[PDB]
Amino acid sequence: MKQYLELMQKVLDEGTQKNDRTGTGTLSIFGHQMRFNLQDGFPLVTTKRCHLRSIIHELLWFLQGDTNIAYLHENNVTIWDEWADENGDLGPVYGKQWRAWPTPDGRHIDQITTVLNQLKNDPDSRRIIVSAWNVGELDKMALAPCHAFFQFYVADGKLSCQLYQRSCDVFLGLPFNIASYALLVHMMAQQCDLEVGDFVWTGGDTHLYSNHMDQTHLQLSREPRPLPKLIIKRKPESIFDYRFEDFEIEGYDPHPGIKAPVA
Amino acid sequence: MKQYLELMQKVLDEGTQKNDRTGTGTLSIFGHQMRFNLQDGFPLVTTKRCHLRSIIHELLWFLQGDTNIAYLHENNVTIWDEWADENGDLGPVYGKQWRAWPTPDGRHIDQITTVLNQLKNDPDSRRIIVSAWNVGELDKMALAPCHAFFQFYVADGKLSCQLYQRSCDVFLGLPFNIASYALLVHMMAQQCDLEVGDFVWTGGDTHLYSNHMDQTHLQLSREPRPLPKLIIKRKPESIFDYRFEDFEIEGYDPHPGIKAPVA
Ligand SMILES: C#CCN(Cc1ccc2[nH]c(N)nc(=O)c2c1)c1ccc(C(=O)N[C@@H](CCC(=O)O)C(=O)O)cc1
Ligand SMILES: C#CCN(Cc1ccc2[nH]c(N)nc(=O)c2c1)c1ccc(C(=O)N[C@@H](CCC(=O)O)C(=O)O)cc1
Ligand SMILES: O=C1CCN([C@H]2C[C@H](O)[C@@H](COP(=O)(O)O)O2)C(=O)N1
Ligand SMILES: O=c1ccn([C@H]2C[C@H](O)[C@@H](COP(=O)(O)O)O2)c(=O)[nH]1
Repeated sequence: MKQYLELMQKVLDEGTQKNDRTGTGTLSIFGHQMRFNLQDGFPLVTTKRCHLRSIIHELLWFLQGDTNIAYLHENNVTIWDEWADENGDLGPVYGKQWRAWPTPDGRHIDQITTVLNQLKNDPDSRRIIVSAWNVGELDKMALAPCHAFFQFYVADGKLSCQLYQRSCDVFLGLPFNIASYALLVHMMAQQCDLEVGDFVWTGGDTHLYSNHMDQTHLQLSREPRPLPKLIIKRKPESIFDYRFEDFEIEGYDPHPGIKAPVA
Repeated sequence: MKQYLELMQKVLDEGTQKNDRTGTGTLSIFGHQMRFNLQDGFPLVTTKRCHLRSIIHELLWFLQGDTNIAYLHENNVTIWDEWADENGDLGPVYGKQWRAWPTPDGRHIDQITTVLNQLKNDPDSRRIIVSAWNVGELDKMALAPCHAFFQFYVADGKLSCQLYQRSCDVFLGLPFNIASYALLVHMMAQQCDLEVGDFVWTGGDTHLYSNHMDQTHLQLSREPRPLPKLIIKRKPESIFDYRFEDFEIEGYDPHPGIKAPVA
């Protein structure tokens, strides 16, 4: 899409050389914001064929609160295979903090139910927030939360959401992250009987990897196709009762899928 | 400043009439970003006089891990009076989280020290985060964090920082928040022997209170003056050894102040 391609070109223009946690090399900028009005369509990248398959399972996996990748193995999702121990555990990563943030005094906070209740009872609150950044349990996680903080906002009957992502692999991860949270907004809006508003994406270290130039340029050479439309074919009675087959997409006619060496 | 007046202009031209926790009423937008190059000048509003005094004492009060306003009283700083109890306590707010985030098992985490070592030993790190949003203790705070979590970034020997502000009182709060965090960058950069880069301000619910509109129209009718220069007379032993006598602002010739009620 336009905002995505424009970000890639900005990294090429303003990016600085910055070695990463392994020495692969990136072109990096710090501080970026994008806005996706979900009324115009679902923000699924079209300059390369993407798939919601692993995005849906991981989101549902997040919402269940289980940080064991068992569910992903049963459904043939592999994005977490190289980070888990033998048990298949990742620590108190996203799912755990979303549903059971542990307190000092031995309690647990279900942030998802709090947000949903806030959106229903007090949609004007400026405190409708979910944070995966549990400073006290970062050392127990196989990976520090990347998309670690998002907030909801209601106005004119439209539900908006802003995400803060401390680190962004532009070519590989960003199309995945955008689609993931746009899905969450649609799911949250449906359970709150609201319309969808804007998805705001905010990034910290936003970077292209040195070995993604050929794939970047190939994608830049292509014109964005019309955005597709999300089709929820079934309305669950709970935000935690969604099923993989509930989600379809129409009018998604992308360019040939682009493949790079993964993470 | 240009960026500040532009945002104030943006709220008036696109804000939504929202009611708020205080029953005052606000014009509100959601999702905004600003950048301040700190080598250009210190970002202290000029279209209305702002008193750096209270700002400095507040930041030095944060970096001590203290949440009692007793220190703020010693220097006639009253910005946190309407929210403290008789003993001047606000609860586990910004300071408590910065210096001693309480874990579930019982330990405490010093985020200021943590970041200072990350910046010195691993400046390429993309997870240099301080967070004040402690979901496990929000119910104990007299007011949820507004400047809720920020990220540091190092490139080309320059130190940058991005803040996420879930809620922003554009007229009263934002000028303090900007100056406050820009001051922290100058201090972090000094202790890490780095130059100052950008302060990136990101906002969630960004709004103007209904009883501030007349003051806003007055301020918008003024032109920003050249930014002043911050001077730090000394190099303290650490980030926590700063004194109010170490800072001095040079070239700050603002328009006359504009008084307005606090909500
Ligand atoms: C963001 C995020 C979640 N994540 C997590 C994740 C973890 C570490 C990372 N590390 C790096 N360097 N970049 C990444 O973006 C990255 C992403 C993902 C990781 C891999 C794929 C992936 O397999 N991409 C392939 C798969 C193609 C397909 O079959 O659909 C691709 O070519 O697109 C997707 C998401
Ligand atoms: C952000 C932040 C810190 N804070 C904390 C704080 C707490 C609750 C709030 N509540 C609301 N609705 N708006 C605020 O911005 C706000 C700010 C401040 C609070 C007041 C002033 C203030 O009274 N400013 C006057 C000067 C008064 C004085 O100190 O002499 C001004 O000139 O505008 C400044 C900062
Ligand atoms: O540092 C700060 C402290 C808080 N505020 C203002 C913004 C809000 O208008 C107010 C707190 O309102 P709430 O959203 O919590 O209900 O204080 C601010 O702008 N900066
Ligand atoms: O949701 C995610 C998770 C990870 N990454 C990418 C960004 C980084 O390049 C890499 C993680 O490396 P660190 O930022 O943690 O060092 O994975 C994403 O883009 N999105």
